[PDB]
Amino acid sequence: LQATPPHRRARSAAWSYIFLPEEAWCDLTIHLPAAVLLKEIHIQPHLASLATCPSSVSVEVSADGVNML
Amino acid sequence: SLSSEALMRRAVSLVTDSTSTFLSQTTYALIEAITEYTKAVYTLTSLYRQYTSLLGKMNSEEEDEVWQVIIGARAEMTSKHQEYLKLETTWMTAVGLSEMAAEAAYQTGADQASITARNHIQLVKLQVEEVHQLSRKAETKLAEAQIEELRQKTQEEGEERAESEQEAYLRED
Amino acid sequence: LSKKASTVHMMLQPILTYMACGYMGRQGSLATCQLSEPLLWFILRVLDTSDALKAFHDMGGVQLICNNMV
Amino acid sequence: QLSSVPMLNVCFNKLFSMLQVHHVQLESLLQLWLTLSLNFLYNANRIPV
Repeated sequence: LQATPPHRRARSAAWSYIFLPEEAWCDLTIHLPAAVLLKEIHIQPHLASLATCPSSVSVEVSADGVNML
Repeated sequence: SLSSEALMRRAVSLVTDSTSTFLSQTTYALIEAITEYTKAVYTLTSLYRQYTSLLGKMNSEEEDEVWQVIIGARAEMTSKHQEYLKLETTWMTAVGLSEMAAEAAYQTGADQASITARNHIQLVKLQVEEVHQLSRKAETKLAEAQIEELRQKTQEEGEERAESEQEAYLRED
Repeated sequence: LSKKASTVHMMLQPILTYMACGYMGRQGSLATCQLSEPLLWFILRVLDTSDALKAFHDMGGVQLICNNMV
Repeated sequence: QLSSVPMLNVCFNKLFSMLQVHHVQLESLLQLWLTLSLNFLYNANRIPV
């Protein structure tokens, strides 16, 4: 969430998730202090090891922050 | 130019040992701060245990003073938490630096330097995560002591609240 | 379509029919057709000539657009 | 004193009856009915109001 991204050649991904052998999806819930007019979502994969970039991303949005759709 | 590339390799060796010095220093400062945090954690844990022993009116002239001391302990522990977390941010900064330095080493063929740096990083990270394990045990034990403090407070004050309702019913009703 | 239309009425009637209905041809007091800059730009090009403007007027177009604005 | 449920039932039935003639948008109608009838976390066992 930090506004300042790490250097593009950083050898370690800022965040990493180890998948269980039966897990296909990991989830990250961002709660905001108040509702905003969301227009874009930017996700920066670890450029040094692009093999760990997710194959696909499913975006759910909750106007009330409780019932994701 | 083999001489040029060799001087380059030794320069990267210098970067690697200066980054290992900084990483060691940041690890030592981090370990110290983690240790003092853990100290305040175990202190606050014991203080909560004492306060739990002082729950109820049994010694208000003690309960309120252990409470104040607990406030000071909370403040110390939390300020040290933030401090050692900034320190750990700097530590991860140093780890990233030393890794990028190993990256430059491998690039210049200072493989010996690269491996030395990598093994230094592993040693440092293991020792850090050992003091981190101690800190996480201390935090778990503080959490458990606080949980038991909350149980005992909610039980004793709940019974006292029921008694207060009954005592209000003893009169005029 | 406008360039090849046999008569200006042929082109205007679909436009006027669209302007006379709401979403998916619905009717209703407050239902009005969706306009857009490309569609509005096109309508203006359709209404570029005096003959087209005369025809647009003759088919209740002016009252239609004025009624729609209100 | 009076409940709004009968009135809401009437209103949404009218709205649903308006779906076919394209007087009500399906997405927004469903969103609104779900939002208003969930009483706030969605759950498959909730009986709509």
